[PDB]
Amino acid sequence: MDVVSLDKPFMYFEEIDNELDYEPESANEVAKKLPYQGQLKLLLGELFFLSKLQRHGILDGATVVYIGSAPGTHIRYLRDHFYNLGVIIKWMLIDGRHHDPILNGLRDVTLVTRFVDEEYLRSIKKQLHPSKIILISDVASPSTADLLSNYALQNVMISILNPVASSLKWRCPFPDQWIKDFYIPHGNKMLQPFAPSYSAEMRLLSIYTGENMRLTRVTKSDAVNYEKKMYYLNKIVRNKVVVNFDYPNQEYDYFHMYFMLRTVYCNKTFPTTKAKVLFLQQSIFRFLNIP
Amino acid sequence: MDVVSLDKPFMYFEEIDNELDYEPESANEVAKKLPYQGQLKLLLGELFFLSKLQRHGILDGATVVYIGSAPGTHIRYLRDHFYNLGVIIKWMLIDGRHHDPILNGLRDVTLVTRFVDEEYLRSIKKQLHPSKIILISDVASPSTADLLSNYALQNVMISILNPVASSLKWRCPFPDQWIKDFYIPHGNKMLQPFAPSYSAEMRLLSIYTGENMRLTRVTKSDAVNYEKKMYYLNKIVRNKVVVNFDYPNQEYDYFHMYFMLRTVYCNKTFPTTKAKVLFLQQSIFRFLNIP
Ligand SMILES: C[S@@+](CC[C@H](N)C(=O)[O-])C[C@H]1O[C@@H](n2cnc3c(N)ncnc32)[C@H](O)[C@@H]1O
Ligand SMILES: C[S@@+](CC[C@H](N)C(=O)[O-])C[C@H]1O[C@@H](n2cnc3c(N)ncnc32)[C@H](O)[C@@H]1O
Repeated sequence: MDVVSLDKPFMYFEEIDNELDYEPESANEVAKKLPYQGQLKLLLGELFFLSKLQRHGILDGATVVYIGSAPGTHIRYLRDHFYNLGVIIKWMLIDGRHHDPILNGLRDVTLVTRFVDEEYLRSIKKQLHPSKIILISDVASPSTADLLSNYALQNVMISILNPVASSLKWRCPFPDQWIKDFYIPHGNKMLQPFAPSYSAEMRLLSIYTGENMRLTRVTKSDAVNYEKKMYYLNKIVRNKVVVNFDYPNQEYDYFHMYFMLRTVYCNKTFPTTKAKVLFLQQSIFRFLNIP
Repeated sequence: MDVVSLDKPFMYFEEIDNELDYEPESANEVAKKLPYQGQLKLLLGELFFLSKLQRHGILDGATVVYIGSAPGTHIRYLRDHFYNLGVIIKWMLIDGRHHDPILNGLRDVTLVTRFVDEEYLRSIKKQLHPSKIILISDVASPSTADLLSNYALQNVMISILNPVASSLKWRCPFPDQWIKDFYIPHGNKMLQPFAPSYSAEMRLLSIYTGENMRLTRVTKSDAVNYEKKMYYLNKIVRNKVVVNFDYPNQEYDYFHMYFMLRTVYCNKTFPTTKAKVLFLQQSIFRFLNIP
């Protein structure tokens, strides 16, 4: 067995303190070990993100515009959670594809069937006015050309919508398929437990203050660094069993999930952080039909 | 006479502490009172800008890429000044129109006849590599649509060229002809003596550190503010004779010019700041054929 003792897991990309030469043969390795693993991956990051905004008092009264939301099965759990806590939020789910019917019949959630473009964004901005917007983007079409197009659309979402905070999908293109340098919004690069086995995707979390918009340049050398750091995390780190982790599941991903869930608010009071997390995790897995 | 005593002039937009309702009839008022006033306006701001970079030690060894440089008569003076001081700079002057022949025959200055576009920018970036770039942009085609296009090209210059510093042309569109909000690079909004009588144009001065690119949003309310502050400066302030200004010319514009010129370096040593400025001003006017 691959045992180890750790204090805390890597929460952000910036914390990864080691690298490994990427081995392309990793691509043919099992990518997922859980049913609905993708909905789980998304639920944990968005709960982590949204719970943070709650702490800063910027969630209540906001309209959450989620683009690239279909099917969005996991979003029902998110909506229920904050709704049951007494937080007032209006959800606007926009995708060209159709959403899970469990999302129907809620006065607080609007499902829209439209692939957004710059023009459409301006239209709903006029519509939403003057509500505070929190943007979540999970749009996917990829090639380097595809990625750059998605990232270009994401920067457009922020400039037009002018959100108070955002969560964007972020995977650096492969250095060997570099096309050109580009800018992405400045923000924390949140790591994702339960991401595919060798995925280099993370979630860019930003909170906007004033009229300012700070971007950061990404070059090929940056791309080599992403590739090596993420390959080290996937190949070595995520394969560890954290034995000093007092929890029914000691796999690194559960250890990493624990640190995200411990930041979540519940109505029920728990004697220990361990009780709250086991409870939230049980609740999340039951909702998603994960044994 | 319209007399007054002032400590210092307004150097940046942010210093303007008053406003006036813009009177559209101002547009038919005499815009310029000096021959070659536009070359003078440009020379003072670029000398001010470049002399600052010299102070920060970021001028020597750089390549100055000036887009929208034709005819560029005043640029010969700029080139001579730093050249005579011993600073090593390569000038690259790009415009679809033709430059003043006084710029020919200098090994340190390259004249290019091309209207730049995004593709061309990438091409000269590859060319210039690995020289440090200082960008100066004076491109003009305006309508609000025209302005937005120019500003969009200017942001493209920065993202592709990735300069260490930049000077960009900046005039906020009229609120009554608003089309849509846009972002401009963050930087000091340098005011310009000898600008047309009622011009609301300034020069955006930025110094870049790291891979970061900070932008700022401009809305219609911002546009109303620009219009009123600049109209107050043009109508009231620039029409003053600063009597406590010990100088052969007490017009506000000369008082404002003095503060820019006092920051310029000369080989010749002067007993007083007044002697240096009178000398530089004499030199500048003689070069431009201004009495
Ligand atoms: C990875 S899937 C999203 C999964 C979703 N976030 C979830 O919770 O199930 C990416 C999605 O982005 C959507 N998409 C692609 N381009 C889009 C656009 N311009 N507007 C809206 N959605 C788009 C696709 O239709 C697809 O449903
Ligand atoms: C106000 S004039 C510039 C004056 C110049 N800075 C001087 O020192 O004399 C604006 C100029 O921008 C140029 N211009 C317009 N679009 C351009 C582009 N895409 N590439 C280069 N120059 C362009 C025009 O040809 C014109 O010469």
